[PDB]
Amino acid sequence: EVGPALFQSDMTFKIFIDGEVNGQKFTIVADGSSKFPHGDFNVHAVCETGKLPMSWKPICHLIEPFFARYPDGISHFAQECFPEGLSIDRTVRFENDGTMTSHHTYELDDTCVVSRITVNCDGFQPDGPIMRDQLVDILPSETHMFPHGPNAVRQTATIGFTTADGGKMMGHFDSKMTFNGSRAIEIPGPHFVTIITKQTDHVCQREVAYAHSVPRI
Repeated sequence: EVGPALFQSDMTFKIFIDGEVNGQKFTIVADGSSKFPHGDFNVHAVCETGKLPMSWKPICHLIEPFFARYPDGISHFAQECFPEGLSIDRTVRFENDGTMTSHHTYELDDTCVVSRITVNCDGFQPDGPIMRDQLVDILPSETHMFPHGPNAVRQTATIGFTTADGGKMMGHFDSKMTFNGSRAIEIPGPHFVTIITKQTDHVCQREVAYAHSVPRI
């Protein structure tokens, strides 16, 4: 069995992130589970050191597109990529601040999706809210997913973070997901994924994610 058939039960996941911010290495390990039907799920993450050398808020999207809830009419690319797995190359660019670039690899190990991520967070401003841990809230996002050739998709978004003094920081998210196998895969048509996020040296994070389309003219 392949694709979403591998996703018809309760599942777990593991994430290993090898990072740096402004040349300071960090590493994060996180785990969680996603009940079927998938869509509303938690992750628990922790870093090696006592105090992550950046805000935890920007880490939110590094710590599971295959666990988004999809209606029947929209193909669920990330689920279709299994068992062979997928890659993600991604950039999130903060206005007036740094850029985080990541490469991700996901594998399925029975009912556990294991992810390996390297991420470079460069150019972050030491007097800014991310380096000063002054982001308080991760705001809901409407991501947009498009076809990108016969074996990939591209997902763009803006992610908003409220700051301690009532402002906002906007991160510009651009992400390519790529199938690591050779078989044919149904590439979904353009659509949106709504992602609502709530985050609490360690962190709990809840996400609610669901696919939808909008009327055409």
